[PDB]
Amino acid sequence: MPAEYRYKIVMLGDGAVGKTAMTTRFTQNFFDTDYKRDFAVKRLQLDDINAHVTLQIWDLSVRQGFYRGARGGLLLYDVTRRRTFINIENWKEEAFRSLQKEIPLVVVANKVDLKDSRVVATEEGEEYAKNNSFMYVESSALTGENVEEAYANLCRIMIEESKDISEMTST
Ligand SMILES: Nc1nc2c(ncn2[C@@H]2O[C@H](COP(=O)(O)OP(=O)(O)O)[C@@H](O)[C@H]2O)c(=O)[nH]1
Repeated sequence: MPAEYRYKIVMLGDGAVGKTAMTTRFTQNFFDTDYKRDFAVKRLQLDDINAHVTLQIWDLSVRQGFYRGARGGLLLYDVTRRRTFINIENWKEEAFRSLQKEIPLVVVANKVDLKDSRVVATEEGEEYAKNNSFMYVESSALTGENVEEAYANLCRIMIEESKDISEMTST
């Protein structure tokens, strides 16, 4: 039998960066320009470590309830709009201030299928993530590229932090 984990996570980023589309791709495995949209649920098996994760995936007084109890998040920007890349630091700070602690974040450069209108280079997002010891993923909700991987990476990080805490409480 697999180990069982449960986490609330938050989708962060400016409007129209693809938070809903990424969540829809992850939980329903499709994409629709005309998808009409507080949380979605995903049950995910991680074979490598025989672990089963149940995720509550939250997506935008209200902000404090939005963040409360989150153990991780995806920090999205739209690679075709530099202003959304500039603002990921503001989202990180808002989340950390609301929670009064750091939580693991995976930096997600979304919409990479839009090659001809991309303005934020891969190396810029890698550098921001590296400065914060965040992982970095290039994703497309449209094609599905690396969408599951982004959530899976975050899941594994939260599981390792759960294990860390188990050890700290067991000295
Ligand atoms: N080409 C492309 N379009 C995307 C992608 N992700 C989202 N979109 C589109 O970008 C727009 C904004 O996405 P949405 O999910 O509403 O962003 P949200 O406001 O952050 O939840 C919608 O028209 C989506 O269909 C993507 O990965 N590639």
